[PDB]
Amino acid sequence: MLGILNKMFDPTKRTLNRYEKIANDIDAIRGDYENLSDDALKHKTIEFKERLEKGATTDDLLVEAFAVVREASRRVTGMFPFKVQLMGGVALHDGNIAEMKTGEGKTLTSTLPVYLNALTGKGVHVVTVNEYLASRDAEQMGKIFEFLGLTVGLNLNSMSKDEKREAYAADITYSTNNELGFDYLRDNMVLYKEQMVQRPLHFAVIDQVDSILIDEARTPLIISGQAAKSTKLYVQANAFVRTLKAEKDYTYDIKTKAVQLTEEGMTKAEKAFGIDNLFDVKHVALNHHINQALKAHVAMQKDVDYVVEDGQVVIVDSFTGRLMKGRRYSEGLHQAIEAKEGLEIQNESMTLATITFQNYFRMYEKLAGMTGTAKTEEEEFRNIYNMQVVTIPTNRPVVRDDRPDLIYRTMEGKFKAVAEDVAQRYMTGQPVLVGTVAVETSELISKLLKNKGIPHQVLNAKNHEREAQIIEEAGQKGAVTIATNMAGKGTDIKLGEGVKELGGLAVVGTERHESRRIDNQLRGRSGRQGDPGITQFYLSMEDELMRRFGAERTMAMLDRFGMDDSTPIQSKMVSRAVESSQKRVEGNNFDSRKQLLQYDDVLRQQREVIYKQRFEVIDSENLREIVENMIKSSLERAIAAYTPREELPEEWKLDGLVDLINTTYLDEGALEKSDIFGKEPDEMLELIMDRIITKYNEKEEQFGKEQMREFEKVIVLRAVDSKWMDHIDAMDQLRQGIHLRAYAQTNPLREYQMEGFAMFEHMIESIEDEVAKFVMKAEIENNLEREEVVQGQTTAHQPQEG
Amino acid sequence: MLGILNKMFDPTKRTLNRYEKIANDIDAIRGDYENLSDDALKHKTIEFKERLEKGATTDDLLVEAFAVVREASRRVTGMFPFKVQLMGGVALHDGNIAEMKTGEGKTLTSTLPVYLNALTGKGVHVVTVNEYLASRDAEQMGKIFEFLGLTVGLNLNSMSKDEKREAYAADITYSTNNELGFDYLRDNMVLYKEQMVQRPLHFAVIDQVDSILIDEARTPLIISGQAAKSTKLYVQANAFVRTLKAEKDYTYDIKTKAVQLTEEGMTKAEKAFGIDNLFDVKHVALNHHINQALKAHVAMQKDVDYVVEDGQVVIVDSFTGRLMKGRRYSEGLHQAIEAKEGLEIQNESMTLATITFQNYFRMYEKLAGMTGTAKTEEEEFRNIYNMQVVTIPTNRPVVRDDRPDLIYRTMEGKFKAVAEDVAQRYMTGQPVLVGTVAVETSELISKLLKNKGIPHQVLNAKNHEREAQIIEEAGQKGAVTIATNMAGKGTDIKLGEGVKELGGLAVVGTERHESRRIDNQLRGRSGRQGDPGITQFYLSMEDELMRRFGAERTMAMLDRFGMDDSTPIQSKMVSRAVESSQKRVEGNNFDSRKQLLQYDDVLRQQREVIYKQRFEVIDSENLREIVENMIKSSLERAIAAYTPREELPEEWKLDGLVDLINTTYLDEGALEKSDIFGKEPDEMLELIMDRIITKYNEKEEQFGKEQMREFEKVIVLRAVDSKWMDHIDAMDQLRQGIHLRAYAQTNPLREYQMEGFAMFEHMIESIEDEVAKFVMKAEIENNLEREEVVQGQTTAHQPQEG
Repeated sequence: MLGILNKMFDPTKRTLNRYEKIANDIDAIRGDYENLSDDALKHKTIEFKERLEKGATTDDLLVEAFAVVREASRRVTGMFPFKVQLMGGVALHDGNIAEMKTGEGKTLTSTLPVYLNALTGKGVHVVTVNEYLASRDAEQMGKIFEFLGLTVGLNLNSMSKDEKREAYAADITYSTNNELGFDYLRDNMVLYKEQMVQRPLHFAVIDQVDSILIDEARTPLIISGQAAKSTKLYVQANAFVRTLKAEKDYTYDIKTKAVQLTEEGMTKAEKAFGIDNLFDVKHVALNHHINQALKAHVAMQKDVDYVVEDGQVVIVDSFTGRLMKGRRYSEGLHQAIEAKEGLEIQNESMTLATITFQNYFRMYEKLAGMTGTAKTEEEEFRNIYNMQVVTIPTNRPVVRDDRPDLIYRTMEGKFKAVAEDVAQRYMTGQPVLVGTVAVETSELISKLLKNKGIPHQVLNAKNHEREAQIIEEAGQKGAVTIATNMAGKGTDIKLGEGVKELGGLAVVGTERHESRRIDNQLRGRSGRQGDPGITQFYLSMEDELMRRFGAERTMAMLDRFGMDDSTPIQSKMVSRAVESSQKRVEGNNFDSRKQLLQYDDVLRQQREVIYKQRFEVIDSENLREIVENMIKSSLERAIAAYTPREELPEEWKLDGLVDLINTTYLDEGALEKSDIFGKEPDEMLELIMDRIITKYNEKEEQFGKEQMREFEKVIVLRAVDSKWMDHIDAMDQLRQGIHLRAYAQTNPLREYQMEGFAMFEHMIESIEDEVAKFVMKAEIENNLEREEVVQGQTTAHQPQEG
Repeated sequence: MLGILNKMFDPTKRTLNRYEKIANDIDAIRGDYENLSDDALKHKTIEFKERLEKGATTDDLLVEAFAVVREASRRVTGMFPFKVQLMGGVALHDGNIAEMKTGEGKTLTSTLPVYLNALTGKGVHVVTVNEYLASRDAEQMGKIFEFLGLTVGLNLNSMSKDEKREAYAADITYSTNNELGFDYLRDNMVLYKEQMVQRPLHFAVIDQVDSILIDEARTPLIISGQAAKSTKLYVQANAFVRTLKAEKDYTYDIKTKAVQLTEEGMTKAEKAFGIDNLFDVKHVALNHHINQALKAHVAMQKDVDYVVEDGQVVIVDSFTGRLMKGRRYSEGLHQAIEAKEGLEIQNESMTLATITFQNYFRMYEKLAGMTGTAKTEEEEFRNIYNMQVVTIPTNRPVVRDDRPDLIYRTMEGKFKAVAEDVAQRYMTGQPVLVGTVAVETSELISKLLKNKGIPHQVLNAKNHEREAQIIEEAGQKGAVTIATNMAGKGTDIKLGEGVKELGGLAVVGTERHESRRIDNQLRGRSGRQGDPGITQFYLSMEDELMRRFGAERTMAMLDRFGMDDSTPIQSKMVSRAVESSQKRVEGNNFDSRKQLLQYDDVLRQQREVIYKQRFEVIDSENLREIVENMIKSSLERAIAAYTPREELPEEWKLDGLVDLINTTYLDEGALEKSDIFGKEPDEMLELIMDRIITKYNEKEEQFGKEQMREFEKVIVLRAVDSKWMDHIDAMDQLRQGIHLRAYAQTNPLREYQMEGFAMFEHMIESIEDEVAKFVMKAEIENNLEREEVVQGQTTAHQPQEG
């Protein structure tokens, strides 16, 4: 860049300099390690770890650390990293995207920053697209890591949960984006801490950042699980409840509770052939379903809270009664209603846990990535992952010839030209590589070759292994390979025998894909390390690409000017029109994803509280403090309900409140009216709470001292998991359900936030309350064992784009 | 907060602790400065500056620095900052928003962090809403700053550009948001560096951050200037050009240039009674208008580049000829076209420079703010200005009584109740404060009092001075003040004589404004420092607030249930419905602004290059390097045009190119064909460029050695200003013009970016080219003096929200 406009490349210029300087300092001390014993070298790692355990930091040991690795690699592999490669690693160490054109040795370069970061033993995941690339890579680069004395673990979805913990224990872990992700998810559904495979997320080096952070990040990671046909239960509950309907079946107003601690119910409910008094392993399922049936009958009313329709039981916004979108009542209350209205009780598969690759890779303490095509989306990376794509120089100047797109009028008449180009180069002995975007493309162009008499090999994505070795031999003399959508990406083709004299590897594009990155990856599959090559792109006016840009007015001026006569056309202005459009597509996609995150950022805020909070229980010793805090919190909300905003100071329905505390937290007639006569609301809390401690000390004294510590963990876990899971599916219902009925001035996202959080607060209070009750009014039976709220099989999948 | 949900206030909890600790350390050493001589204390500043000039940093000297100020204030003002106030300052020093309820002494607190940051003498602006608050503040707090030995300057729009430089030279500068902003703008329109009032932006302490960063930031700062009826010029140009139309009037194709360096034109153009050969002070105006008229005739065609309509001359997107929105041809080319088509030649007022308060206050190296209501928009602050609102504790626990809104059916029947409340408290001797949102409110409620016989004072925003002193006496016995939209905000009312016994200051809300912050500011105007008070809000079903939420379905259930009988109503669920709606309004506003910035962020990127680049010329000594780089850059683009993408290697229209170089950069017949016969395109550059140096050394040798250094600065300045100004107005045309015709999948913002940048590149190349020419083919005349491209009067204003 020359002229005023050059100032743009200024921020990325000062950076590339530091890295160029550093690359020299690393090359300076190349003598200190050049002539040394393998053991003395390996012992360098220990010196580094020690210095780090003392003041030193990663940056301090950067030049030296890089030196060691640069050398170590020469010994293990016949390769000694170039200044550019050293520059790349630093970039990566900085937390940026290091864009380095294919054939620059990205893989090896990845070891410099991975090594330096793996010294504190905090861990370093090196994510990749498929299982194969990760295996291969960890096997070859592992040698350099291990040699210098580092543990390198591999992670696959085949590996038992045990085999995993192992790989995540390693100094450096290789894996795929999908695996890493699901593990995170499954790790938060764990019952006992030791079931978790992952360690705290440290540093992530994403190889092929675009494919991973951008492409495969268009949809979220979903873990679901259908219902075990639990329809027969809801009906029963609905039926029974209709029986006993006596005033001796409490349901105070201000509380909005349908308490059933009375004998008339406590006993008659057991007459439904239950395992009798056993109110623990049975107090969950049956009791949970019976309270909802009781609430759906005594609290909810056919035409004041919900609206029954030929579809389902739709809710109604209290203020200005508006029909709720894809909203539902939590904890199966929606079910109790459908049963009460006899309407179809919808039993579907729920979404247990979810997260976006965006919010996922953002958890790591530091992130970084490498790829060939990164500038195209440069604006997004910096946006979502606060990473600046640093365009790393090339070892040798490029000499590959990039020819201007050749336009064609007829689609089929286009491919007939492509087949020719391929054919004529084949005879010269030049290795050709035609890339396509669709299967029919590689298919129909393959038959053109079979009828023309030219040997070739199709590259449909069936098995990464096979393609890998087939691509390598794509630079030989009679080489003619038809690649579809970057078949074996990651493996660069090295020019065959003296193929350089015969020109070079000439790549042929049968059409340009939406994102430039894609046809740029194809384009760069030639000319690695100054090699000679030519890149040709064939475009016809019939390409779906054209028809989506609205190029009809240009199609006319083309035919209206007997232009379609001149078969090949190289219109500079039409090529720009094409790219200018790809940019539009890329922009929209960037929106879809930018939107996706925004919606998940609502869940993220929530997951943060639940996941962190859950973890505490799973990994705790004295759960009392946590529990008590949940009990006292549940209590206050109760005290606050019977003592509203100064509504007649000492003239509150005090008599009714004490009735509730005796039916919820403390036993019957344990709290006398006089106890709460002439005391502020705050006063009351400390007061009746101190009576909870009494019944608590007794609960822990009458029962086992430490078996109680388990009672707490079992209850709180089940409480949390019960709700959270129902909430997540509910949040997923809401997110897509809103898209239907909505016209208000406020955007849909605002609603999702406001309604979503409000739903969250309900679950928190419901958890706090459920948690408190069981602790105070439930007894231990046959055995106390944490149970999995998830029933049946679980599925780990990611939605296809749509 | 109690229970699981408490974990949310965790991030803001660890922060408030550091600040509580620090506040103690600052209180620890209160003895070191307690008993000391004024001089010894003042000498502390010097010790600090010295320590800073050596290793020490602001954080290091924080506890000590705060100590000094805390003490210094006690001496100057009878006040000694509380721990909370010390905590606030630290927050501010951190770069956060310190939210501290009215009456917490925000002003004084502002000195702790302002002082500490003003030690390196880099400057510190303390922005405020109006001129008065800034004066007052700088006068009272200045004393503490000056005392400790610091220069405190005030900035007003009345102050001459000279008086300004002074205020911005000060150690600490007080000012208003609007002033600061315009100064920045005007500072970049400066001809000679020394005309600039501002210094590099350092630290900004925004008092009333919400009002400034959020409220008054709903629109941009615009500086415009209409045209001096320069219509008679365009017509003439259009007319003349039609005359000479001989092939001896060059206009090559590939170049797309309408060069008029031939004698047939060079002379006949002068026959239009020009000041003759004078091609310098005249070579700008007349020549610029004549080339556009020549281009609008030889390059543009009635129905292939533009479309003439009863409106104007609309452009047409080349590929798939689409009618351009509010786009226009730059450099008055659009004019040459309207003249050529005789169509109305639109002469309007242009927008010279613009910026958003968002992008403005983001320039400062560090930013921070203080206010009472900040949590409401907490999500936005962190978003746009990366600031976390830290909710600072109160010196004393609050005891003000916040009563639930009282709902009314009839609007007028509501106010009749308000007047009563006001009246009954007046008799008791309690000072009342009724706030309104509209003038008619305070108006009509004022007559209710005049007819009832109660003394009061209206507070329409006429003069900040007056209201200030009227508000102070709003806490006395027979005090009854009617405030409208926070009249004298910034001035807290101190309870009158023993007024505390008579209850306290009871504030009355005649309606709740859209944003809660607003009715929260009103609400907090009572109870400062544990004072006793009551806050009452009156809402009626007729309030415009209700009618915009769609509360009709609730209006019915209210009347359909003979509810309107019970005049006052305190529905907990209806109050929530109200706030839940205010939140919606606030969300939308947050969008309008979030959108505003996004559009300006396109300009920001551009301003960055031009402004920075311009500044270089204004403040440079050896402009050659800059110029040459602009000439060589302009040259390359030319060489690249005649030598397209490998289109017949040595078979380029070489003969025509040399013709252009001789008509643009070098003189006639200076470059021979043989010179460019068998040389790569890169080869050519270095080649014909070396001949530019020759004619350059000669231009600088034949003419003055250093008067040339002025020739460069004059030309480049005029070149830059010519275009930039036209571009800015063009960008402003485009931004609002797009909103009309647009349906494509891509959002409007994407278009603005893509088209906007493309427009930018044109101006850069046009500048680079214009700059190069004049330097090589223009001569010095009567005098060489930088001229202001701006003609007539200039206006500095900000659009009202709409």
